[PDB]
Amino acid sequence: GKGGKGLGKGGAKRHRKVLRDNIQGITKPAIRRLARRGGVKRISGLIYEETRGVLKVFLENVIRDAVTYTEHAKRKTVTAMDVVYALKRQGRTLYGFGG
Amino acid sequence: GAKRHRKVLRDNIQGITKPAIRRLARRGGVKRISGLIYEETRGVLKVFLENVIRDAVTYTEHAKRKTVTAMDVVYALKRQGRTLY
Amino acid sequence: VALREIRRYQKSTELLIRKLPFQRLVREIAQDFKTDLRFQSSAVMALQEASEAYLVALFEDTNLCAIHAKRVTIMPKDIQLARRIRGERA
Amino acid sequence: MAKSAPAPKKGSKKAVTKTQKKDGKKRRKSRKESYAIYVYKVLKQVHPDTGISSKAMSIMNSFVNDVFERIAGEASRLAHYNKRSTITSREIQTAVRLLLPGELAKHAVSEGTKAVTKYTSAK
Amino acid sequence: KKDGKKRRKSRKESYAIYVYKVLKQVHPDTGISSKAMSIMNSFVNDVFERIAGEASRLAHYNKRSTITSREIQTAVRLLLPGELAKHAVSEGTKAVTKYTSAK
Amino acid sequence: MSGRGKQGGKTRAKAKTRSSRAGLQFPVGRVHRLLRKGNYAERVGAGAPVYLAAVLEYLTAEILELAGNAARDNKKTRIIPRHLQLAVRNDEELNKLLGRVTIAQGGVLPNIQSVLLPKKTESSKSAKSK
Amino acid sequence: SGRGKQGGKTRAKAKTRSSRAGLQFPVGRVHRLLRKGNYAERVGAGAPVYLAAVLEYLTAEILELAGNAARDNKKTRIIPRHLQLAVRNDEELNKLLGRVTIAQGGVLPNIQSVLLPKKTESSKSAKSK
DNA sequence: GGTTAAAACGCGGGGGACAGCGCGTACGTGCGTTTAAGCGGTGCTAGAGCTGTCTACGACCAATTGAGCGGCCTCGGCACC
DNA sequence: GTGCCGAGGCCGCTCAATTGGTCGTAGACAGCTCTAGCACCGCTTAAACGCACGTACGCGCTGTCCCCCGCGTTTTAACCG
Repeated sequence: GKGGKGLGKGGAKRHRKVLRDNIQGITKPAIRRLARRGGVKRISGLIYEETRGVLKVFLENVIRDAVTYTEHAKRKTVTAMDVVYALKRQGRTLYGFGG
Repeated sequence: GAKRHRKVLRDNIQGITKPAIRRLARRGGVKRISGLIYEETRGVLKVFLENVIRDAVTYTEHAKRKTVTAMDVVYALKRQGRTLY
Repeated sequence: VALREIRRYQKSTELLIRKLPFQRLVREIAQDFKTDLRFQSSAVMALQEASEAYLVALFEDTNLCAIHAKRVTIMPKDIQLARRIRGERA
Repeated sequence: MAKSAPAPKKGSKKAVTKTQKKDGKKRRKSRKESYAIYVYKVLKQVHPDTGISSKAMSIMNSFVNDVFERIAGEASRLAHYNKRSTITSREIQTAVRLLLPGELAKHAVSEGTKAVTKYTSAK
Repeated sequence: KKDGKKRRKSRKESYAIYVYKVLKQVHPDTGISSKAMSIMNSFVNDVFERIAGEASRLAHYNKRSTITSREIQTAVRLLLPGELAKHAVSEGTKAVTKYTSAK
Repeated sequence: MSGRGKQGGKTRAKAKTRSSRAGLQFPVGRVHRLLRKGNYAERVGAGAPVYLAAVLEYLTAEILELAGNAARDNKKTRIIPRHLQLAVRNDEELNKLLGRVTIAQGGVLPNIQSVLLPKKTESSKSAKSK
Repeated sequence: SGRGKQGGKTRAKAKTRSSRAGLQFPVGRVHRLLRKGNYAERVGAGAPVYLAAVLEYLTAEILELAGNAARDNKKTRIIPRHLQLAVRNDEELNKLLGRVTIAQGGVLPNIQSVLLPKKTESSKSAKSK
């Protein structure tokens, strides 16, 4: 058939759910593990929100670079190549996932 | 006692002092006032003068004049509605 | 106990955050920029490893921030100093 | 492909239905010339991904017309005060400094001076 | 031709007059110092290198040899923040439209 | 130039308008005609409409812009009259210029006075209940 | 009226690509620098015109901010002190010029609450905080 | 001879150890969702032809801008009522 | 005797001013790409087809700062290199 941004089938062959406050996915065991990987014995309760907020700030910046890189080629799918190009600009570089 | 003898550079805005506010208050039908009015009135008056002179200087500057005539003040006052006869 | 698990995470390499909640989180951010965005499976996992090590470095610095102030715990004050002194936040 | 004449073509619209194929044009409407085709141009330069409804365009149509009355009206008063018969960028620049606020006037003068310069310098 | 003093004609990869011309247009009556011209000239060179440096990466990754406004549009968004890029694209887009309509 | 002969090729702009000469978008010619139509002066200068259009174009740009920003915060891609009012009241400079202007078909800033919220845990004076 | 492909009215720089679209900044130098510098093996004519406008906007704003800062300093001439003040004042300019040092510039008068009288207090008055 | 730091040890707070409580986890299952494929269909990105408007190259000359100079207005500072 | 009010005054800020060679904008006629038409398979699209991972509920141990509480820290002073 045809499709623009997506979801061309409609009817009863597709299903999407509203995602609004999924930032809370990083929970107490997940947050403490990264803290444990940092070698800290004790982490306060108030930084759980801050760590999630910091991750949101970190993710929002890298997503802008990745989306703009992907939108340059007009490709719907964000490939791993565009991510590492975004990572290089921000200094935080990851080796792998393409080369 | 209490005494000062310096004329300029320190008593320009504060020249209204206490009695003049009371003098204007009586013409405004005010029986009594609080001491806090003596500070706003300097600010309130200054805002009024600054708005008028901003237009008045603009009229004077545009007319290539170094002197602000009486008619220049009328032009600035007319725009804000405070027309002068 | 808290330092007992320090050895586990510093001896074994593994992802420390839930997979799909990270995928859901990046999806909800991406949808606001552009709706119906398509994410590759490798791309979301690649961002996770960078994101995890980003906080590990942050959690490493905040540990040394605490010991500077005669402290062991890391607090919101510690995270403010590390981000600002690094130029990330200010 | 025709050669027109000046005499009988004033308001040349339909009066009696002597038409073929297409019907006769209705009587001409009083031209309410608007900045709608120009305001939309500026809108797509700052926010290319945003639309605009006609109700807000009617506001902008009335806004510019009313604003133009104020700035030109003040400039008209300025000319009489100076005993000046002509109006140019100089009087309007001062009128902008009067009607418009502080920072708003400076930006208008800055862009206005640049726009005026490009017209005079170029042929 | 070259027998007269000529050896001192070189370099001039700078924006001294262009910044000066923009300075007068933006601010009618103001002065600039020869010291301040040095910072501005080097700042523009780094800015030119930054945007063109990114534009090199976009061209190489997309198998595109030419450089167009679209790739530079990506560079402006990637380099400048949201508020800065918003005014930057409007000035850049208006430059292309008027240039094409002028001859 | 004399002799009433054909001058030749048009070096001066033919397709480009007077606004295109200055790079503006608003019609300077209409503003030039409006000044004479409005009887604002006996004669009008050449730079009078050019400056007026640039000021109007900049005012149009700033207002649309601010309105567009408010539209994004309201999740609507069409600028409604309410979006303009929010920007007008938010910006002090726009508020001063458009203090007495009324925007038709909606537009109101959600201003709530601090008095309207008692926020004393509904605990009265010297006792929690009345 | 017959002039072949192109007429002979003018054959030497009848208007320049710069100022053809009302652009002050040079476009030939940018076009030359885009190809002299090995950014890409080919260059398009739309690249320099867009880049010239971008450079002009960045130059204009900082000069306007520095000019206003110079006015607050009661000096008409622009000094790198004002340029440093303008960049540091706005967070938008801080992000771009993060690791950049300006010669003969300065530093914003920032003081914490624990570096002044009283134990830890920041009340002060106007013209501060 | 005056300025900061530096010895001595003020001094009332801030943190770890002393203790609970409440979650968040993350293994068994089934149903379609989304990412990769499988091969076109016209649309864009780079191949040259012709002779021309523009940038790079090149020339001199009076004027044009930025150094500095000399009087002034502003600033920190010591000493009496 | 104190802190902040001042006065005289010290070099540069902004204006001009006459002479050498630096830079920019007008002018020609030689190759080359600018930008314009056309090709056929390759990269991205939609709609099916399968496959384990992911959500909701389980039993468990894990931690933060409440109180009371020391002695080593770095300021506050008036006097030497």
